[PDB]
Amino acid sequence: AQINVIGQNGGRTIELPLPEVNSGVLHEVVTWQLASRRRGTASTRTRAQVSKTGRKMYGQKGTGNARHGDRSVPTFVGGGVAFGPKPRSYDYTLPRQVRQLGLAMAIASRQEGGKLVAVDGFDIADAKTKNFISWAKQNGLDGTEKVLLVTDDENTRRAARNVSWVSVLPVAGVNVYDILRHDRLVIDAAALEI
Amino acid sequence: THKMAKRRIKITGTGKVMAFKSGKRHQNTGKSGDEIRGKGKGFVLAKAEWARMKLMLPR
Amino acid sequence: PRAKTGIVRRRRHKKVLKRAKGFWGSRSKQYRNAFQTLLNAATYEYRDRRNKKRDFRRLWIQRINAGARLHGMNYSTFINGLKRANIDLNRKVLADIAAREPEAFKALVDASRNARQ
Amino acid sequence: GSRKDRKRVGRGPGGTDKTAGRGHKGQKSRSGAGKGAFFEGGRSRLIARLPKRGFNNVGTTYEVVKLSQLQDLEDTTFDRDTLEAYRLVRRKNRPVKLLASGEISRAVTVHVDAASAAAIKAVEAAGGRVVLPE
Amino acid sequence: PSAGSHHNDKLHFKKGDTVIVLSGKHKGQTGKVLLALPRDQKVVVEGVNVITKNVKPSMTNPQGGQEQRELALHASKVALVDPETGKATRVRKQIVDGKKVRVAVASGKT
RNA sequence: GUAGGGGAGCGUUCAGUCCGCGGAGAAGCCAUACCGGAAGGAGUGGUGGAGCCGACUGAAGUGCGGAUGCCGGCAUGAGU
RNA sequence: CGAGCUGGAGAUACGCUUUGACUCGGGGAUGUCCGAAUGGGGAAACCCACCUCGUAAGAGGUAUCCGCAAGGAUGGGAACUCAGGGAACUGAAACAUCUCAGUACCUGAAGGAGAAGAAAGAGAAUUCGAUUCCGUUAGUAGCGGCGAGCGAACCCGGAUCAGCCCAAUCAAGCCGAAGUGGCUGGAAAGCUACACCUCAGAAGGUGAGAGUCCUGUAGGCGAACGAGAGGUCGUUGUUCGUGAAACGAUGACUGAAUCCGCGCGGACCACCGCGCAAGGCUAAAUACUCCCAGUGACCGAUAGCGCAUAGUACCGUGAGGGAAAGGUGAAAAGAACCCCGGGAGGGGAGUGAAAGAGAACCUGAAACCGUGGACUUACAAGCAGUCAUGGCACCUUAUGCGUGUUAUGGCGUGCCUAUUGAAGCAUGAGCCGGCGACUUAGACCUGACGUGCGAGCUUAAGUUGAAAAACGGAGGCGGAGC
Ligand SMILES: [Mg+2]
Ligand SMILES: [Mg+2]
Ligand SMILES: [Mg+2]
Ligand SMILES: [Mg+2]
Ligand SMILES: [Mg+2]
Ligand SMILES: [Mg+2]
Ligand SMILES: [Mg+2]
Ligand SMILES: [Mg+2]
Ligand SMILES: [Mg+2]
Repeated sequence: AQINVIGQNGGRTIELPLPEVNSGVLHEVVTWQLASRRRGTASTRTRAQVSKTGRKMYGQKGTGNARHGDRSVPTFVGGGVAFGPKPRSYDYTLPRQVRQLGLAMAIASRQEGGKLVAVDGFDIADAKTKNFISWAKQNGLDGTEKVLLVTDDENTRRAARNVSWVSVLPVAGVNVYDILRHDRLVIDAAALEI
Repeated sequence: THKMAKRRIKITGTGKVMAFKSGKRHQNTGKSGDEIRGKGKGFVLAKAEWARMKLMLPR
Repeated sequence: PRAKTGIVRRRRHKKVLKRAKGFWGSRSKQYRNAFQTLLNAATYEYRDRRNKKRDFRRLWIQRINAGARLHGMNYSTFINGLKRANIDLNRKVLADIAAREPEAFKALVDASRNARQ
Repeated sequence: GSRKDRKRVGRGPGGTDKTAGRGHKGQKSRSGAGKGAFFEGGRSRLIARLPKRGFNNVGTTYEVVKLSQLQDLEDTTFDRDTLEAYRLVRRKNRPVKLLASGEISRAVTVHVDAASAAAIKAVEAAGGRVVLPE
Repeated sequence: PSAGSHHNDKLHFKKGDTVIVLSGKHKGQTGKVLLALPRDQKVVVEGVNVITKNVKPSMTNPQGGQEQRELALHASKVALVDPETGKATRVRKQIVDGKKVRVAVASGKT
């Protein structure tokens, strides 16, 4: 039930998720997402096998005050680790219903406050990066917020490059994380929208 | 286990186990007539608990 | 990722150690022996904490019948005659009344006497 | 906001660490610590000694199609040979069979692979036809 | 290891150039480039120095003595800056030489 | 109250956010009579010289007095 | 590339560079001796020859194996592939079949990949149509002291998809936008006030914390030369253990047909299908990581590779085994000079923000050794503590319910483990650091809690975008039992 910033109207479509903004599902979603991103890289020599050591030692019974088999065991120094990390995945598929329920619930979570849909990007005028600051100031972005821009038109994205103000998300490749992370979501391009 | 399929560990619709009567099967008979038909249907649910696990996934 | 034990053990240990003060020799200095001193130390702590009350009981009594006897009665006789009078639920710590203030304790004695014969 | 984002409220508890616990020394005192040999089943205890053979086959099996399902709701779309996949028999792998469960009078014409006695004795008394492969 | 190779081990300045001190100490003081060391990023300007004593087992009746000599520097300085202070000069071009480039910011004189 | 089962939590590394602090000085180390029901946590003072708390969420090589345990260091036997 | 260079080298001297050095990308030219070592010998790196051209000095040749010869092979390679040979511990709670397992190891051949292949086939639709690989079918058919256990294939979804011939762009690099004042400070990159760039706020350097100071980053450009058959006997394979054992495969004896023919379809027969063996090659999709690049809820000096370089020291005749080891400072300004001492070592001076950084140079815990001080101790039987009171000393969470120490009284059988039972004259342990033990995996099984859809619920391989995730219904689970 929402306005467009330039040109047309619409966005009175899109029934938002019920109840409005359930944060549990949100948490589930993002957690899944970071978990998807998580890259297992494990530098561990677990086994007494991994590290380099010859394996027969010295006398068993009869040396006294001793008791050992080998130098590669985890009770030794320099040896293997008992239960260290190995190269795993931890990537799964969260059920798709929730995969699409989430981002909707995010956009919904942007209805307690500011969000925006745009058309007519010609106010950018190539890139120049300056006219993006302008466009923002005229469209109400102090740049004291954090902003995510979702649009096509490479000319239009590439106007925005900076840490302070904004971040860019092409071709409606949107992330529940990315939009929930930033303060303002500029939904911009009305393609995936409406 | 995978041997026990055709032999009766067999599972019912209530998730119970079919084990009936062994009393004499082949060798050593020549007592009565209904001990011979003493071969039954039957079960108990004590060792049925870990029984199915032999047969588990293949119902 | 790993978490080295660093500064965790050391902290705990330092705390145990600090609990040990006028502890003789090894006890006050190296960890293990300190800590395990502190186990038996616990035992004596709590138990003597329940105890010192039995102790002070003993002391006070030991004074009270002392004064009583100075006046010609005893703890048995004194509390017998005192409590025989519904007059005195007096009871607790009355020892210092025998110790510090003699005339009073004398009056309590004579009271215990009138409550006898 | 991710930082104001809450938990699941009771999805998971923390795991189980047997390090510490001040007087945990885990498992069973002797005998059955350290082993990977535990193994609940096995021929030892009262499974063998149990007397069966029979023989295994499990041949042709059929889709069970509830009568109650067919009648009552929908349109009587005249199920037949294709639409039926959308009617939730979904199998492939097997041919289809019709049996009698629910009772409502309806004119219905269905192509399945086989049916029961009171099934055909049902469908027709309410009027209809039930086809079988020739 | 490591060591001064953080830059491309190229020198923004030249051996015969007048150069001032960007920040650091002896702020904005200037002098001719004397020692230009590209690998270790070291610059000697006539400007800034110390008083360093010599340990001399044998030097001319050795009797060791003190000298006053020049302290070397990092990339911190400003290199040949014309309009009466230090500023960043990138731009290149040709003037009288086909085979040579030159340098400027707002101006074109180095 | 022992094996055992159930419940609440403390502390440590990493990660994402949040809030911030630091050469008028970070963490770490040192002492300390305060706080908390415990794991523990602050207040200030001394060291240090380049970095780091707090909050929420997530992941662990995550908590030692023992194993004639391992590497190291330093004692006793002794000025024998 | 355009001013330096003279290797890690710290060091003095000799010098080289704009007639382009140094460094970098590219070729060539030299390249002793040993090693497949190959003139012959040989205890590798040494010892002896011989033939040809000559001007000595010097150059070329002189092993064996298949060939007209041109020409090819000997050896090396972490792992990956195929092949000849092939264990045992272990499991079966003992042990022969069995399992471990065609696992380990030996050996042989080859390449960047291999193998495998163009149906005498799978298979039961008169479908499919070379091989490999992934998903799945599926722990299903089945194998088995029918024990422990082992365990397929077709269909279907994919990655990639060819059959073809024989014998009657990245490579060296150049270009590259945008800041000054004041302030704290030893030092500005921090604070502040105004200002700018951005297709460039990735990162590193710079005396501290960097868009605009250096190198870079987006973007753009960029070369001469260079790279892109049948049977019998003994057996075994695949789920195939002698089982009704088909079929492939050979070790030994045997030894047919050839198109009104031959092999198969799990004893065998007839029907009925599917196929046409005894000749070969054939990228791709698959495997691996010596090596280069990039990233990481990976380590950060007892970790991480054994190594912050060393297979070195060191051990062993040998095969083989095998260490620990990091930090001045921003910058050498690395301590002239003076004092005690042969020295080592320190005390001044000086440099420095700091020498509370001095080359036994970041911090600097603990054990452990001392120096000084406070209160104390030379008739007292002591798991070292605990409680109670008195003396004495001290008052930064701190003049109180204080802190330290003490004298006396009461009480008081280390810890852990193993136990019917431990102060035990039963195990363990010198003390303090630091290391050190319930984990991980699978489309597994079962339960508890939570979430999404809900009589429905979901995808896997893979495809496509990848600061981001969508697609992918093969299949799986409910839905009917006996
Ligand atoms: Mg035990
Ligand atoms: Mg002597
Ligand atoms: Mg002696
Ligand atoms: Mg003697
Ligand atoms: Mg006080
Ligand atoms: Mg213990
Ligand atoms: Mg017991
Ligand atoms: Mg003992
Ligand atoms: Mg003893």
